[PDB]
Amino acid sequence: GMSLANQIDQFLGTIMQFAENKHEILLGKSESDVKLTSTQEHILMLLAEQISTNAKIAEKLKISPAAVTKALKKLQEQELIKSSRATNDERVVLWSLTEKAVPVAKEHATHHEKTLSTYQELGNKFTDEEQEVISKFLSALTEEFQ
Amino acid sequence: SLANQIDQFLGTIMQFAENKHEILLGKSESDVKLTSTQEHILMLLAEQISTNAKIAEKLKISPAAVTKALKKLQEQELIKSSRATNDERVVLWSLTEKAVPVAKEHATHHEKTLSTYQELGNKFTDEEQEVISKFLSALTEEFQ
DNA sequence: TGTTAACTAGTTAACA
DNA sequence: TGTTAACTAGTTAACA
Ligand SMILES: [Zn+2]
Ligand SMILES: [Zn+2]
Repeated sequence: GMSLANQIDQFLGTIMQFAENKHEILLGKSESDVKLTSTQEHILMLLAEQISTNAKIAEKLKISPAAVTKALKKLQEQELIKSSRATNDERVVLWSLTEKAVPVAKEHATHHEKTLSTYQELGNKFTDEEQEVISKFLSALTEEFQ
Repeated sequence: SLANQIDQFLGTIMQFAENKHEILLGKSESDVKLTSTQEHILMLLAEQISTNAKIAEKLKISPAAVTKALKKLQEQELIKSSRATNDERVVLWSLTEKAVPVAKEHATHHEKTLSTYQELGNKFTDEEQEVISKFLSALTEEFQ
C-alpha cells in the first residue's frame, strides 16, 4: 500500500488532524500561556506590521468579515487592540495594537519563523537537483485545489 | 524559496478545508446533501455495522459530534438501529436502502479523488516519484 | 457509552 | 464595509 496516490491522501489526512480544528500550521505551542486563538494571534502579528481595516484583515486571512468582527471584539476585551472611530474627516475604522500586544506579536512572529526554519531544516537535506523536483510537485498539487 | 512554498502549500489546504475534516476534489455528487462527515459515516457503515464510539474512533472526532451526525442521518431515514447479539444494551447502526447509493457515491468521490491524485503523480517519472514520496514521509515527522 | 447543554470559531444574509 | 442575527458542525464536561 505504498502507492503514490495513497501516500498523498494519507498526508493530507495527517495534516488535517495535526491542525486539529484551527486554521494554520505551526510547530510547538505558543510562548504565551494559552492566550488567544491562532487567528487572533495572527491578526495581532498583522497589526504590528501594518495597521488595517476589517476588510483588509478579512482578505489577508481568507475568512469572512463577520469572523473578523468577532475576533476583534474579543481582542478588544483583552485590551489588546484599539479602534480609531471614523470621527475625523477619516470615516475609516483603523485598528492598531496596544503596548500589551507587541510582546505577543513578536511571540507569534518568531513562532512562524521557527516553523519555517524547521521546513528549511527539512529542505536543504535534499540535493539542489532533488529540491527543484519537490517545488514542481507542490506546484502541481496546489493546482488541484484550485 | 522552498520552505515558503511548503508553508504556502499547507496554507492553501487549510483554506480548501474550511470546516471539513477530510479533503476531496470536486463537489459531492450525492442525490442528498449532507455534511461530508455525514456522508463519510454512511460509507463507513457500508463496510461494517458499527457503534457510535467506533465511528468516533474512525473519524477521530468526538462521540457528541457523532450523536449529532447520526441524528441528522436518522432524520432523513438513512440509518436504523439494531442491538448486539452479545449484549442487548449495545446499539449498532446500519444503512437503510435509501443509503446504499449515497455510501456508494461517497466511496466513489474518494476514488475519483484518488484517480485525480494518480494522474498527477504519473506526470513525474518513477525516478522522481520515490524521491517525492520520501519527501512526504520526511515531512510527516514534524506532525508524527 | 452515548446524551445533553453550554460553548466555540467559523458561515451566510440583511441592512445602514 | 462591517455589525449583527441566525446559523453550523464541531468541542469539553457532566452524568443518565
Ligand atoms: Zn499565524
Ligand atoms: Zn470521506
